[PDB]
Amino acid sequence: MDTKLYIDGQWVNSSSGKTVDKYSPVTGQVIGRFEAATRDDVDRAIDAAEDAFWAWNDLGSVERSKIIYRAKELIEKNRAELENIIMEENGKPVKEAKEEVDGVIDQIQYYAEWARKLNGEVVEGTSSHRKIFQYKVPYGIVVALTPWNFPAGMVARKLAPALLTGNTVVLKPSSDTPGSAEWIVRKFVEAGVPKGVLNFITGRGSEIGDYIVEHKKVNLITMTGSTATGQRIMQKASANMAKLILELGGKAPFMVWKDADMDNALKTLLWAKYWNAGQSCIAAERLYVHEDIYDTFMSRFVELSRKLALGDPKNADMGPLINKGALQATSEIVEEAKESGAKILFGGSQPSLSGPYRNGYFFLPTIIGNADQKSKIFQEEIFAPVIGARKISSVEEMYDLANDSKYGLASYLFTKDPNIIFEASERIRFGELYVNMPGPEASQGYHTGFRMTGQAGEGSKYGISEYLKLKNIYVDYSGKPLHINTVRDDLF
Amino acid sequence: MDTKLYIDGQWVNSSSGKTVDKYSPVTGQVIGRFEAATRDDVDRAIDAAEDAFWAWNDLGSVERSKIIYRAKELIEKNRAELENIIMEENGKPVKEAKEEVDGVIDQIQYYAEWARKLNGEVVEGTSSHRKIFQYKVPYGIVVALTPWNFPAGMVARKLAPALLTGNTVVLKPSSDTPGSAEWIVRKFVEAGVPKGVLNFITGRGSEIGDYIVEHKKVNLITMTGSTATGQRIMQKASANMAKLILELGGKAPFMVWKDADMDNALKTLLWAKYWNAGQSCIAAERLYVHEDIYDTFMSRFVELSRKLALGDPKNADMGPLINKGALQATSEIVEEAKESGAKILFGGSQPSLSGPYRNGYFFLPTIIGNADQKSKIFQEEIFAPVIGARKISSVEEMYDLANDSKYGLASYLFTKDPNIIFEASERIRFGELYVNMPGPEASQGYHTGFRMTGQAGEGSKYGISEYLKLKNIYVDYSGKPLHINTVRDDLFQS
Amino acid sequence: MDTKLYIDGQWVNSSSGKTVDKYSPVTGQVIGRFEAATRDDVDRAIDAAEDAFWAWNDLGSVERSKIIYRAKELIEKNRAELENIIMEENGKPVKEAKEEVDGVIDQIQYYAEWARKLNGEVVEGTSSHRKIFQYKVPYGIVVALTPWNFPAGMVARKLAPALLTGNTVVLKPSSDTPGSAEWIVRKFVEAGVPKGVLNFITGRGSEIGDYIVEHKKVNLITMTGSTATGQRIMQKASANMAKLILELGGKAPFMVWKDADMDNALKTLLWAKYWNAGQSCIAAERLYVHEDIYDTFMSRFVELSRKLALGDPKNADMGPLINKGALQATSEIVEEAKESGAKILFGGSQPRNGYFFLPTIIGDQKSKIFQEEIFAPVIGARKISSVEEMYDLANDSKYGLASYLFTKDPNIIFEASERIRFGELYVNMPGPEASQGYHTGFRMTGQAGEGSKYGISEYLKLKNIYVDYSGKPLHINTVRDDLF
Amino acid sequence: MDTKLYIDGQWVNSSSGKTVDKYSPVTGQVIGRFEAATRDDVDRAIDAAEDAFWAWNDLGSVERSKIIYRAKELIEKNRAELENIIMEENGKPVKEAKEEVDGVIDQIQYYAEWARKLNGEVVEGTSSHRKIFQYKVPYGIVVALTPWNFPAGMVARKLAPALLTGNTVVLKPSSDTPGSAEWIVRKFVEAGVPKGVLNFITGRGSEIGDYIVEHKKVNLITMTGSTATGQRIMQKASANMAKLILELGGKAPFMVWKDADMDNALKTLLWAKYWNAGQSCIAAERLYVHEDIYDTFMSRFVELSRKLALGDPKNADMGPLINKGALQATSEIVEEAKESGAKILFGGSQPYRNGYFFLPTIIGNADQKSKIFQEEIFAPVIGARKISSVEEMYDLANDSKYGLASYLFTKDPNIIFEASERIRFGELYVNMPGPEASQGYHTGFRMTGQAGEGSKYGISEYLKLKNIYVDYSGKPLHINTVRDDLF
Repeated sequence: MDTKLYIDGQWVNSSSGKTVDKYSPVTGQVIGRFEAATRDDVDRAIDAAEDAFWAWNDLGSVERSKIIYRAKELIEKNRAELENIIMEENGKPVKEAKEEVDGVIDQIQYYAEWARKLNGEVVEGTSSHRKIFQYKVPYGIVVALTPWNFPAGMVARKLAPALLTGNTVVLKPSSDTPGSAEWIVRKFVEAGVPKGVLNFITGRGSEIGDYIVEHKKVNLITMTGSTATGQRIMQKASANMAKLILELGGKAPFMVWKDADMDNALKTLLWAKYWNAGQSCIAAERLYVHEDIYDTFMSRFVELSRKLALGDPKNADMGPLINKGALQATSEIVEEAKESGAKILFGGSQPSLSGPYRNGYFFLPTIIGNADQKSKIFQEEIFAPVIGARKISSVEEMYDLANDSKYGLASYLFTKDPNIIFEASERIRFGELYVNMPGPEASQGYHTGFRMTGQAGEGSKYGISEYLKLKNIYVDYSGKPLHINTVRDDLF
Repeated sequence: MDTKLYIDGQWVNSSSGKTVDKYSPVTGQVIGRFEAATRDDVDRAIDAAEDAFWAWNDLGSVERSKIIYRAKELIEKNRAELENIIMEENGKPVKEAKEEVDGVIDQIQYYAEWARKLNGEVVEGTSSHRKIFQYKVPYGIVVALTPWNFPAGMVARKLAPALLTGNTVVLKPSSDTPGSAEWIVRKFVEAGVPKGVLNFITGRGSEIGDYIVEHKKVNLITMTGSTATGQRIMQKASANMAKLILELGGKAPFMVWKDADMDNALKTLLWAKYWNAGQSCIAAERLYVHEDIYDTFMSRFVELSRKLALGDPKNADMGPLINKGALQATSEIVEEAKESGAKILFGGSQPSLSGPYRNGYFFLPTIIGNADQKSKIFQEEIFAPVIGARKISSVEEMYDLANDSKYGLASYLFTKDPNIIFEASERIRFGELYVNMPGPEASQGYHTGFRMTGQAGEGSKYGISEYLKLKNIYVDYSGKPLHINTVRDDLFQS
Repeated sequence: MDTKLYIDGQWVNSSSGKTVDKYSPVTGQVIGRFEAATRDDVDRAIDAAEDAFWAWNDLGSVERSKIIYRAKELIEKNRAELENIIMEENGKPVKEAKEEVDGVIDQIQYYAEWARKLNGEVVEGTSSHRKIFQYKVPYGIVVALTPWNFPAGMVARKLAPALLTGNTVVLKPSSDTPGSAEWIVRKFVEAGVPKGVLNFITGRGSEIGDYIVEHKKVNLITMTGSTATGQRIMQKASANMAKLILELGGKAPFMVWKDADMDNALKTLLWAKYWNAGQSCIAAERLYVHEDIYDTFMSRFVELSRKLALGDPKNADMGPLINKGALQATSEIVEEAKESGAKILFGGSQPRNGYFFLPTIIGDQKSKIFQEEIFAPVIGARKISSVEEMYDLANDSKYGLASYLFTKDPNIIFEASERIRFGELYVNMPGPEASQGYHTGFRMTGQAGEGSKYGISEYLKLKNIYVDYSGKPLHINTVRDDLF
Repeated sequence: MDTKLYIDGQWVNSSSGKTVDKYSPVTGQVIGRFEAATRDDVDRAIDAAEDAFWAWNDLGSVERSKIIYRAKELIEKNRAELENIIMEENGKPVKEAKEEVDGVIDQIQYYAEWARKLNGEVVEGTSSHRKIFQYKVPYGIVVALTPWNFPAGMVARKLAPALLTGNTVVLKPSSDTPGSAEWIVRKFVEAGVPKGVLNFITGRGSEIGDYIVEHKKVNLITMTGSTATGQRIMQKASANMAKLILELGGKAPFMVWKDADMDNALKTLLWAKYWNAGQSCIAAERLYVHEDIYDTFMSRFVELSRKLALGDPKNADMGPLINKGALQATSEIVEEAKESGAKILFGGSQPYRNGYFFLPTIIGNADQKSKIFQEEIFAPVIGARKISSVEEMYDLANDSKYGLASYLFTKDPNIIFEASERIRFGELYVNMPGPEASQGYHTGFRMTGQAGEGSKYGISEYLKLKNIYVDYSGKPLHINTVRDDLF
């Protein structure tokens, strides 16, 4: 797929004509290309979103929802095409690609269903002949910045609420996964999104990234990705005071109390660690097992991890890392751990793979013992199929080790003690706590976190409302002379 | 008077022993001092807030509300002392000082009434034996940065909801107005706020402001003031991803359609321009009057403006600017307007007063004709008793002119046409529209705005909810083996 | 059309074998029949609803909504048939049949869209290790009782939110309009609503009505119709304490201030009086026109009323009344009005065997024309000269549902929003109500309301779970620690 | 204490002059009179309420809240007077009386705090130049009918939210406890409630009951009491369609799974059965204990019940039944039980001797279908049964016409979360006692009543939502059934 830009109702090339090649993480083969958009291209996209705003707002949420549901229908009817794009660009195992596309469909539906239901308020004024009307209206122009790890799902998650609520949009996907975004945009276009309401820009984040986020006409930035990019966005958005929705991943503690159902905890850990090869904002990143069951738990964890097949999406349990850079950084992480004295219980390198897969970015499930609570393995995001384990003995210690993190997104807890479950619901200072089940998050949840997770959140009533600004209209209908306490009446 | 620090439940001096002078805006003479907190004083204060956090959270909102109500009653009983401090520090007219204290009392009541009413949610899970519990919990440590213009109102606005919701607090007030903040803090102390829950740090923002805002342990910053300081706080808080509540002032258009009630519009404009000498986040900053009535309107407005007395708070209608630098900045603005061809219809200089007032920072009501929509007088916040006026002749034009601003907080409209009122409610892209009435904003309102106004808002259910974080707990209580679509069940079979 | 009963997943006859005729109000002749259900059949319907509850509940709102959405799609695909049923059973003008079916489709969509958004709550407990969880759950078994006037719209109105929220349902439509209701149930069944969840019972309300509403397993009654039947239901429903949702119509004041846009007020009034021949819960029932414009207003209104065509659904602007009794009742109202010295400006008589009545305009505040619901193409008009007088005449009524105000004065508009004590106030526009609105009223209007977040929430019950997770000994003020 | 009527801002006697005596449940002696109001007095009270309405509504919630907070303050200053009235009228033990007075204070506080926070809504209209405004407004005239069992608490519970929300009120307390209601009424008047806003009427249910609930000008009826009275109220309020808030008591199952903490379950059971002599809308009325611990549990339950002291409010653990009719009704309950094959494990009769006291009574081996397990007791009598499965426990619990409170003791988190749906009761107390909190929505299933009280949702039962649809296009309207060419 050679992708193009979509600006002011047309598919076009970059004004510079420059492009960037895309490689399969499965095989290493070059498989596509995208347009490297210029700054003038960004301006034209943002101005098109400005010019389309008032007519799009004025349509009302019901007419907007019809277009969004038509998009969903077109996506569902042609879903195989999107599943194949994900498998090609990301190397996801087939069931992960199908689930992701199921999630695009579920999310678009969920958000469109908010039509005419996100009410404003009427409150008492300062007299019987005054009222305060509180309208909820759109922010205006939304810049959507999507990551590579859930390249279809994150696009649906941001576009759907933004459009429903009456914002116009400029979308820029990750440079590793332009194809899934393009395909979704084209579906909204086919469904009848009007000229300029939805724009699509690809390019080097290092050439246009700051420029998009600091532009004077941008009202809201919705973004998922790395901590360092998020920090940079918040710095640059000081220029326009844009509203920020930022999700920057985490370092989820996976906590197994002594009374855990072992099979359910292990099932959930295979999912939390190895789903999408650990390239998940909610991946298990630190494992804490009660000392009474640590040895059995770890023996089983290692035995199951060894049975995971890596390779082609048609048949594998786990896919590859996204690019050569992720593979290099994962190798460095493993070597730093070994250099600090950690002990590798399984994995710690690339697999030995046959045919075309020998050239993809595969990395083995990797399980570490003997790493300190204070170590990089336990304090810095890995985003790869690597995890360290440690023993725990008390509930208070469990909460502290968990909360001892600059991150604050997801967490997992396995236990049958009700007092721990109800107490952890406040003491575990993470945005999502999964008790005796796996993620992922549901659309009806508010996906957010504490500390370095980011700003605001997504999903639920509160998530979609993040795309609406509340404004106040103070009316006096007494029809009588005003009396103002500090304005002498003696003047009138 | 001399202010001190309140750190971990003690009144203390700065650890360097250094202090900074406070000037009277009425006389221009030194009238007090405050401690210059160090980086190490800030650390102890934030550390005390961290250590008090769990036990303050764990009291619950009802018990926290009882302490906050007590503070309210103590403030009320001794209100006169606060009224005096505001008149002394700010030079506010007596009725403005009393109104501000009224507001402190109303706000603290209103926020405390939210006790056990800010509910979380329970939502359907992905099977019948799954639920998603959404709890609302404090962020943790709140840093509150208050401005000089409503130096008692702004403290109440930030401390009441932060505390009610279970956050611990480090307050740093404006260097122009330490006294009113200290006095409020002391009332909270006397009402029984536990040690560490509330800390009070004074010192120049240029010196410790960056340090406070970027600190690894800060979870939320609530701030009101200038646009530049807001932009800086946002840049620095990129280090900790603090939740930001920032209110950065505005450039409120004042719109008077041809069918307006003249008396009401004029009364409201006197209020909107001259209340607090125009040093208000919602001040009338641009005047748009329909061409049919512009000449009568401007004549009446000039005539009323001349009648306002300046000087002592005991009897003035309008007070001084806060400091020498605000006075200089106001003169520059007027001069840049005059050098640009603008017609001064009234004022445009300091008055001539005798006695101590001669050294105070007074400036006359100043009314300007024929500056462009695109001039600095129409595009840059003034925050002083100065306004330009321009004609209008269509509703569409009125909306476009109003929205032609990097600002977006308050706005004012006088008209009897219902179609303009309901339509402007959407087409005027400002956080507050006052229709046939003055401000100020009410506690039940959500004080906020568009564009450069800032982040989030204050007041209403939604304002107090800015100090709570929503967190989810996904529970599976089927008691049955899990089935996960991407995990093969043959890995768990014999 | 011959209709049957749908009980626990089967289309069946009445166990007595008896049936009841349905007449056309266009031609006056018999055009269909429906089953007269017995007590036995009621009990089987309700027991099947009870038997289906837990599995319906446990499916969750998303899976229930998928079925409801498929229902909407099948209805939409076959909409011509339902439009034809309404024109055949009610005689509605073609444009009104098409409207009603648009609103069936709109309503089912809107209610289905509430899936997984009607949250419960979590509040603080009385200590730090105590919480109070507030779940919203179905009431259980819902009895739905529908009127003849919007015989398809009213079915969609009640089935959609009841089903989305996880209640099971026994529906009994009006004996004037069984066909439209059956056709909708059939579509829900075709969509895959499981056995027992939805049941359909026909039978004269005068014969099995009290038995249904009094039944010991019924947890919620949702009904629209006449005031007398609503009152009766609320008496009978004291047996089970069913939660009631009753919409009983009204006596809408239509107020035209001196500054009104005359054209918009006249266009609107033509809609409000003569839409569905006045057989509407929000019909204009009393006309108040400022003395300054009263004459011109009435002259023009009469001129426009006389231009309405009556007869066949294909050609007419206004259909017949529903049946012979309503024709007789409308005559009785007009005759009584004349016997009280009412001045007829136009009409006041029938215009072959159908139940057509002419638009009728009368030219006294306390008379039966002004204090009793007419539900026919008849209205009286009265002069007003102040705002306060206007509010008090409006509010001088045992009814409290809809109302209409034409004015350009913002002070009247904002003030009337509190002073006009009616559930609905239409300012410078016609009805009907929107689904995002909460259709309700004051005084004799009924109980609860329909539409909006609040309306759909009427079908959900709030329950509390108080949990203590201290894991410590309890200390109870009035229980002595020394006992332990 | 002799009480009077408060009608249109004046204290007055019945227009007939007739009065009714009130008896101590501690001694059986006459201790007060109250006025027997006529149908004409009631019309005067309601007309007063009607005449006071617009001025009360137009004050707004903040100003109303101030009057309500002042009433709370005057109540808290003089709280001993109320505590004593509750001990004299009801005979509660001193700490129950103190408890009830704290709850009066807490509830008045809680409801008044809802000032300017119960917002309406703005929703999108059918075009960009339409909106629908949804105002929350008072119903108007509220008739409050309070029971005798919590005779101060229930008055606070009804008056505070009805008044905060801007309704005017006619209060009619139970003929068994007029004193506490009158005292509270006087404090609201002292605090500044204006003329006609709050009226107070006493008299016989058999003279004025129907008449008060069916009156044409009544908008809302809020009532707590017996199933029978609620049913009658619902019949009679068909004449006016009054919005109803009825709480009609219960038959709370109390369920102890095998893994329960025994001490805490027993403590809570002591509270749930004996608090206010079991004359509680949330009282333990049926006991189900896991077969593994049934014997030890019933054993300790009898040993502990034997020790509860009956008698004088200063020193007793449990006071008397409210009047002689409740006394004879309780005996007839315990006798019907023994005549049907039930075993008395403790108590069964009366234990100052002229008063209406009745001992803790624990009945064994009675059928789940028996009068004891199916009909409200409202007295310190309780029947027990074994259980052995979770599904059984739910089915036994839900096998009742009632649906208010229920109690559960267990450490298995799957029963706790599953019971939260499967126990079809408005209130489920898990490893703790009642009573309900002001933030909870006190309500139930089946014959419990209508609507509910407490929480945001409860105060909102006193507001009616109205809609205003506005078109501000300024342009010609187009209506699908009407011709443009006609103009």
